[PDB]
Amino acid sequence: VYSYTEKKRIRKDFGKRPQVLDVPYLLSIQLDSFQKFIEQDPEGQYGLEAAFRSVFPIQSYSGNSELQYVSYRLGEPVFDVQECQIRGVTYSAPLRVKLRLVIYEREAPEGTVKDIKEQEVYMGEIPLMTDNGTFVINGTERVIVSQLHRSPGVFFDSDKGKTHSSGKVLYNARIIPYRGSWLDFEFDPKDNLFVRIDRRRKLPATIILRALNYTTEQILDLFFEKVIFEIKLQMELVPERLRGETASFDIEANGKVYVEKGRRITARHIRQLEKDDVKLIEVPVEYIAGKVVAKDYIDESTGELICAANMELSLDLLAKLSQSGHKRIETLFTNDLDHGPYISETLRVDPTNDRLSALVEIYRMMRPGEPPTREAAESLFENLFFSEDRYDLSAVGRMKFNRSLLREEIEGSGILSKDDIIDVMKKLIDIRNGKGEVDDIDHLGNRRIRSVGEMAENQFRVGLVRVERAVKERLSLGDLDTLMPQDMINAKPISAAVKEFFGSSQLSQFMDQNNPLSEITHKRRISALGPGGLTRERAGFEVRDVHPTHYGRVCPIETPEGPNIGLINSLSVYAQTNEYGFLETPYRKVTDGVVTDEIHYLSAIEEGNYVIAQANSNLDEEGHFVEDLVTCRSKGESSLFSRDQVDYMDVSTQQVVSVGASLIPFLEHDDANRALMGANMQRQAVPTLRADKPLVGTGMERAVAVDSGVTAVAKRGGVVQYVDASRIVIKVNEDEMYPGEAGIDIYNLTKYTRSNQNTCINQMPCVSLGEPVERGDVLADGPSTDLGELALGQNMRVAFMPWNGYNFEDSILVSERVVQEDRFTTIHIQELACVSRDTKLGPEEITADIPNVGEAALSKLDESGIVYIGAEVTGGDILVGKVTPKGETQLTPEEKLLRAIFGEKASDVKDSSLRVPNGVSGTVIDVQVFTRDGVEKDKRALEIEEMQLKQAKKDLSEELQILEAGLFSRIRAVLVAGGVEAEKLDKLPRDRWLELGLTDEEKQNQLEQLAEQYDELKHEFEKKLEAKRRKITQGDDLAPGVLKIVKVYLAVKRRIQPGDKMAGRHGNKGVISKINPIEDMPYDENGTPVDIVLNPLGVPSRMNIGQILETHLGMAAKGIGDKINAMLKQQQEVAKLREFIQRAYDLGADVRQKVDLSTFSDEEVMRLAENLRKGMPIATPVFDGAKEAEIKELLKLGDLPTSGQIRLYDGRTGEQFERPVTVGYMYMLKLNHLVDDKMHARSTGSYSLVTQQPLGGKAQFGGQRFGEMEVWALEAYGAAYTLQEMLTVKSDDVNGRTKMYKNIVDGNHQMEPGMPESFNVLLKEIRSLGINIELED
Amino acid sequence: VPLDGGRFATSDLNDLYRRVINRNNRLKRLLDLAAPDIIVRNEKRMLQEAVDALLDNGRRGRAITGSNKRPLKSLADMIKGKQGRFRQNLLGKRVDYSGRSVITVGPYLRLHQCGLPKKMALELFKPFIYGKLELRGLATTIKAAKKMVEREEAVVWDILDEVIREHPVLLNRAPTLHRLGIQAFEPVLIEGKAIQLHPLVCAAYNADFDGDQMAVHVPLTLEAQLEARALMMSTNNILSPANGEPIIVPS
Amino acid sequence: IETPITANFREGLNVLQYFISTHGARKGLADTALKTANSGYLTRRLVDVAQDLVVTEDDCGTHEGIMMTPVIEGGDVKEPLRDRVLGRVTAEDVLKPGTADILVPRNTLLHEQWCDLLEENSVDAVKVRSVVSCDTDFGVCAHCYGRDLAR
Amino acid sequence: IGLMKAVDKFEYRRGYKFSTYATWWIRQAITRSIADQARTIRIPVHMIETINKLNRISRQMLQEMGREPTPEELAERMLMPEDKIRKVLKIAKEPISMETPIGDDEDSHLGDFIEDTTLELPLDSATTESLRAATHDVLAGLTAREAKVLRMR
Amino acid sequence: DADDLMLAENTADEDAAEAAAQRTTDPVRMYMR
Ligand SMILES: CCC[C@@H](C)[C@H]1CC[C@H]2[C@@H]3[C@H](O)C[C@@H]4C[C@H](O)CC[C@]4(C)[C@H]3C[C@H](O)[C@]12C
Ligand SMILES: CCC[C@@H](C)[C@H]1CC[C@H]2[C@@H]3[C@H](O)C[C@@H]4C[C@H](O)CC[C@]4(C)[C@H]3C[C@H](O)[C@]12C
Ligand SMILES: CCC[C@@H](C)[C@H]1CC[C@H]2[C@@H]3[C@H](O)C[C@@H]4C[C@H](O)CC[C@]4(C)[C@H]3C[C@H](O)[C@]12C
Ligand SMILES: [Mg+2]
Ligand SMILES: [Zn+2]
Repeated sequence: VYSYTEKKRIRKDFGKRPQVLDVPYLLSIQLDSFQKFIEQDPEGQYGLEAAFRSVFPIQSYSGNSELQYVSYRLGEPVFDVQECQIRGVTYSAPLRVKLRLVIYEREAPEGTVKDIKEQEVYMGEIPLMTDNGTFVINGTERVIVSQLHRSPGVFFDSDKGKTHSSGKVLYNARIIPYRGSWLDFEFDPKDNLFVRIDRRRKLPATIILRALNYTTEQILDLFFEKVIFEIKLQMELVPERLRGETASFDIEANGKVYVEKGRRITARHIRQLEKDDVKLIEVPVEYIAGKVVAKDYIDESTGELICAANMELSLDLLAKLSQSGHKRIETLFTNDLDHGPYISETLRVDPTNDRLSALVEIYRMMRPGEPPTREAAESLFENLFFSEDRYDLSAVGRMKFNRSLLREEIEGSGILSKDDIIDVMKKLIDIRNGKGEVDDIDHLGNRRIRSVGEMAENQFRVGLVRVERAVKERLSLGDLDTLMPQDMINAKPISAAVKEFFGSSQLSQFMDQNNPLSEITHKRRISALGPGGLTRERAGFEVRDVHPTHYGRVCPIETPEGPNIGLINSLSVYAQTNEYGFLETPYRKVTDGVVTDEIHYLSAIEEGNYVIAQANSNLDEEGHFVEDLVTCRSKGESSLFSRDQVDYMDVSTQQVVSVGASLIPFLEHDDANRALMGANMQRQAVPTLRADKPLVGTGMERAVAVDSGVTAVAKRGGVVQYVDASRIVIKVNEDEMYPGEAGIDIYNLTKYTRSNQNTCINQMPCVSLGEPVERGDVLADGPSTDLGELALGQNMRVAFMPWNGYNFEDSILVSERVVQEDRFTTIHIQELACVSRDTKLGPEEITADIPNVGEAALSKLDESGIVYIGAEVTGGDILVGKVTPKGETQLTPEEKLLRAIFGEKASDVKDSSLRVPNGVSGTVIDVQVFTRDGVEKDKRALEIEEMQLKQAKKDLSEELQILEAGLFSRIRAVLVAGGVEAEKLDKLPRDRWLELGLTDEEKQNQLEQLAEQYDELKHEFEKKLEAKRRKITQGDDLAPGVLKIVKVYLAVKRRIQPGDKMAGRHGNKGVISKINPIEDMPYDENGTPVDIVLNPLGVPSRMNIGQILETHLGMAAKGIGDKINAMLKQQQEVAKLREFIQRAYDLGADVRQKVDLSTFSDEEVMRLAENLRKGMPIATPVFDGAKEAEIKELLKLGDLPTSGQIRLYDGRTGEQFERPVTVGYMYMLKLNHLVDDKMHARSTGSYSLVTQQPLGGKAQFGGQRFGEMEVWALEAYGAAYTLQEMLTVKSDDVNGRTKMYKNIVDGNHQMEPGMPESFNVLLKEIRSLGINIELED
Repeated sequence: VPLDGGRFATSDLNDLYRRVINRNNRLKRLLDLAAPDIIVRNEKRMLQEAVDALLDNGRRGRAITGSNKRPLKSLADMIKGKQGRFRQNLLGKRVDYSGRSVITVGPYLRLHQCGLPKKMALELFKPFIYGKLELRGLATTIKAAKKMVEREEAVVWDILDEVIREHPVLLNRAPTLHRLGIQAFEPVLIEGKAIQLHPLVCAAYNADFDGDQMAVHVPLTLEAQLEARALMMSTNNILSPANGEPIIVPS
Repeated sequence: IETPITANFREGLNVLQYFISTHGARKGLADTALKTANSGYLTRRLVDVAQDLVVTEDDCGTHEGIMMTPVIEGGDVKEPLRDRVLGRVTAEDVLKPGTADILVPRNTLLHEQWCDLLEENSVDAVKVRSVVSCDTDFGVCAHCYGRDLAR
Repeated sequence: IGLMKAVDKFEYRRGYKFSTYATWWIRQAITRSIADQARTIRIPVHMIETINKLNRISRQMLQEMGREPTPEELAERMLMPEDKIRKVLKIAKEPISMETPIGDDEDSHLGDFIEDTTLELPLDSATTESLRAATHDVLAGLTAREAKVLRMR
Repeated sequence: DADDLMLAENTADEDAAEAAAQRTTDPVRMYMR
């Protein structure tokens, strides 16, 4: 069966490979994160609960009073989303938390409490997320993009000898907490271990061990093994240890023989020694001369330390120890190659001998220039780590920390302990000695995703700790009674962090609203920049590159090209975030032999230790792999594996690409550069007047369109009971009506609203009266959607041939009938505001009487001085008339004479009115006025308020009466049984439905409850109506000093013209060069012209031959459509129509799709055929597209040639072009780079203040920057005069430029160059120092 | 300087001068009270620090910051750097009588001429049109000429065509790598809003027609016009200056 | 990588081959950006060092110069004498290879005709005036430079 | 400075431990100095106190009522004509640094977008010169005595 | 802190003799001392 919205127009689907997992909800990261942020979590670990638990309760010094946290809630927002957008205010909810203050008494620190005071305190407003994933911050719609940051834990890296010519590699271990300090270890070229807290001055590592109260003997015990001796002078031999020996003495066991001197000990010698059970040997005294004593060995006779631990053991020391009775000694076992000595050398360099000295050195390191205090140093050390208030190793941090050190406890403390540091040091030593491997910093198993619901929590916690410190300081003094827990808290400290994060942050940016695709792809975007993340100045390479771990998680293609390329990525289609924030992707599990149907979401690190078969792998009808060997990707590489040793399989062929790159048909045939460009450009298409579905698509259009949120999707099934250009009323089915509901839903459509890019956001219904619907069906397709499918461009008939140099480099030649039919005409809505302020000389006024206006420009203004709604204005017309008082303005002599002669008075008021910008021409569609609370509300404002109140009352009344109709219908339905009245029921009036007599049964109770519900509706309606009248008729909170504002909205309609930029989906962009008459375009033998002519020379170099395949397949699809259209015009019975459509819907080699028309009623078949008369839509999945043979077969089904090339004639002369050319249908886009937004010219204008140069930008009417390279170019020529006039007269020669202007308007082209202003400013600035720079004559 | 509303904008030098003057006046006051030498020594150290910050901030110690928590710009900072008077404003600056727009093909042109939109040509040559209108008697004063060009009457376009007759314009593309990135052409007035560029010159500019833009400047003086005609014309530069080979080859 | 992409674009690439292609393309874009960054710095330094050189004389009268001969990297010749000598000024008489008489007297700008004459007589060494051996103070002379190359 | 003033005005008859007769002078001096040399556009002392009182009342009102205090409510709670409140709220705050990076595209500063509003347009200068020429032409078309009188007046 | 910054500035001098041959400078630390 097919969906009702989908059986109107079924898209023929190639794509042999079957589908097992449905595409998920695209923008789910945002919604899940923010839902977690604001949510009552019983075991507080998410969102606001976690922050409150972490901070509160706050204890004052000596514990006299305690401030406790109880609960929190969010009040309902005062303004809804639309009113926030109109009013230019944030959409947010106020946070109210129940605090409780308890005061203690002497002798009862925790016993009886003097008093407890509960109160709700309001601390800030938190912005709320809209149901699509956006925030309304100041009327504008923002998006907060996720962040990819290196996760906390412990990471072992090296420098692979880059900095050393010796080629040695210096390993280093770093510990990164979620918040705290970076305890960093490292090696030294001399194999001296070092530690650098917070990347400060380096210190020997062992210091910290002493700072943890460790003695030298304990250190050597931890990090080293030991050997022993007995006395004469017998040694207990361990065969394994002597892996390399014989340098001094081979062996002496049992006397006779075990091995000879000189020859190096081999494995056979060890085998013989272990077989013989060698446990005692004799060695020469000199052999021990090179060993190092392990522990302390004092002269027991005299109680004198002969040799401290870790000291070279010499023969004289041997004699002294023997005299002391030390018949046994411990020496640190260390073989140079494997068990190298590294801590011992650090001890040799150790400038400390006890805890106090180490603490003093640490104290000096952390805070220099301070006196080392015995009490302060220990406190600083114990506070740096080991404290819950200054150091947090998060749950993900702890998980990765334990996993890296190969432990079994996933959970643990967030604060470092001695065991952790010892284990990290031992791990680093193991890595250096040759066991283990270093970590990879680009592995997506080491990088984590932060999302808005976590960054907001972090900022809120920052504010909360600030307020906690403030309240602690406040409690430190006084601690009097009658101090409620509400005078110590001010909202502003907490609200500042939140509103700064949401308002001015790196990761919080205006949404892209070109089309649904741009919004969808902006919401699911990942950024490596932002706070806590690297910067473009020093980021790559080797982090901008694509890693093998991105497969299935981050898109390889879609990335911006420019300064930040590879630092901003796009989430793949099926990618999902782990519980800890790591991207994961789904794989269909494979049992012994069968490819089961249950998916497991595997992560980067977890994925390495399996072998995953490819998605494009043939499977039998039972589920077995057909091929004996299957190509699958192992740990890092891909190769052939036996059919019986695969344990996972890819879930789809589009699993690797993002949504933007999965909308390109024939992506396999496009070069990677061109695919990247094509995705980036496809994000920029401008919606046109009428939407046009792609004739060749990939099947991802409907998902993007529905999940984008631009459509109106039914929430429950029913029957369309009312349709209109502005609303849809659906009558729900009985099966989903709920007990006490009327069962009617109302969808109100968005009509001609402005987007962030100054485009049009218009929804229009695509249903009709009496049409059934089911939940999930689209009811009103928004901008750039067609019956529920994304439709960014138009299907143009294109030919690939040169044609006279009008498509020379990348230019496009467009027909004049593409402009007659308004196919690329777009509507742009722009806002203009006219703010009147109270100036020093008096207030400004908005009036229709303006000084020195000839009454020609005042026609469109109404009596109040504001343009009429619906008026058509052009550049220079006045929209709002304003006047500003001015000063005396002494009149020059001659002007005084002119006034005397003609007796004219002074205006006394300026003309600072709002007028349409030059070059624009549109119609006024909306005017809205904002006025301060204490003003008069000129007639126009009162009229606008009257109409707004009428609209509000009408909306509420229509709601109430439609719901009354539904309720009374349901009551009448219920009145069919249990005391049924049929003929007499309708006699009495409807108001008496509530007072109907019925048997003493539950049905009468139900009717009474419904009547009470209707009364509740009445009461709610009246209350809401009064509140809405109050809300409409009130003042406004404008800036300080502004009396009122008037905003005018112009709807401009832009037609395509030479200079506009067009593009396809394959990275083939161009600029229109000519609009050619219809009778000049090339035509075929049936007389049909060609819409667009493209240059074939563009295809070979840019190896994107997916456009040629798209053109062939579009030709085939339009041929099928033309055949259907011909059969439909000739009035042929439904039998042949059905037979042909069925024949066309089953082509190809074992395609997955199967549509059977025998189950379609004649009405359904005719509607389908009428929707297919412009071409049969075709779906070509990303890496599972249509084969060329299938394209040839589909061309052959129509009567077209299978070559894809026809014979064309020249319109100008009628002679046929030789060597036939390729014509077809290609999907063309109109990118948002319009020539009328880019043409800029300047003769003279306004100049900057401090430096008298022309202003910059098109908005300011600025000039062109003439840089240093252009100066070099003019010096390469001998153009000294051009250079001089560009340096002085044209830029900042204040009195030379007016002379030049006067000379030009006097017919004399000569300049007096003078000296620029910048040099004078430079002289004054150099002189403002002590220097004396002058201009000698 | 006052901004719109009750707000102001000020340079960082006002803060530094205020600090210097405050500390100097405080020291002068302090030397009359006969304070302990500790206080006067501290005051003199502070005065030295403030004068140091004024002359050059962030060179001896820590840079003094403002309310925005950014380091204040000093006198030295206003001279050095890529954003100083020596580089940002003295060797390259914004210019009058200039425009920019997107470029199209125009394959019908001759090697020495380009296509200039009528609107851009009207805006760039306004003083010339005023002079011509006054000279020919169509307008009485310069205000009448202004109103005539603002209404875009019929005579205005004939006057514009007369002004443009033999008046080169310099076309330039942003990455000016060699001297052939600026060339002088003769305008031909066209409809639309895109500049038509002769195909054979594209290689000199390294320009393609997939969205590129060009800037147009108009020489003013007689000397500048003659230099554009005799030195920078496009029919004078047909050989590369790096070698002798032509740079006007069909592409 | 040992195993190559065995498919063209007429045929399609599968997912792994396309992944490798992406590896290549990203690096290509980054390298382009870096090259554009470096080539501007080099030009800026080159202009700074040699900005004030100007032709400020017609002939310094010097009799010295460089000895131009074709460049040979072991085997074949990759730059004939015509490329290296066209448009320069001879510093000494170009005696015929037979040592008979002067073929090109002196101070004669070698245009195409003179180069053809030299090629016909098969001379492989000339003495051409050069900028690095100019006697002019504060600038260069027109004879020690050569010809414009653009006019 | 305040301590040096106290030490000169301190007597041991009262018995106040210096740390009680001195803190007052220190606080007074510091507060007055902050009120005299802390902002570029100097605000008198009494107006600084008024602003601080208004801020404290606004904080109390915000915490109590929950949403915000309006100028009418501020005037009611603060006993002012409701025009003084607006005037005090209209104080110019603190000037924006003219180097605040605002371009975000080429390290542009806020000071690059402020225009010189006192410059005379080049067309107005030409108009003035043309008017002078026209007056000179016309005034030569009447008897010399009339021209002299008109130029004299 | 300032001494570290001063030493770093001196080191960058070479990228010579004076720097090779070459308290806290904070006005507040000296006042405290
Ligand atoms: C039997 C089908 C019922 C349905 C067709 C009837 C019952 C109630 C009617 C609507 C309501 O009255 C409210 C509005 C009244 C306006 O005047 C016209 C529009 C408006 C939506 C009406 C259109 C339509 O007529 C409705 C939906
Ligand atoms: C990163 C760039 C910051 C810059 C864009 C932001 C930061 C602070 C903003 C200004 C201040 O609010 C003060 C004024 C307030 C007026 O109401 C509107 C103008 C005004 C100058 C503001 C415009 C702009 O919004 C500013 C400059
Ligand atoms: C994205 C960059 C924004 C920039 C183009 C916009 C945003 C805020 C604008 C400035 C502020 O409003 C403050 C002043 C207001 C005056 O009225 C005109 C000058 C003034 C500097 C404005 C010029 C410019 O328009 C600014 C810098
Ligand atoms: Mg280009
Ligand atoms: Zn010379």
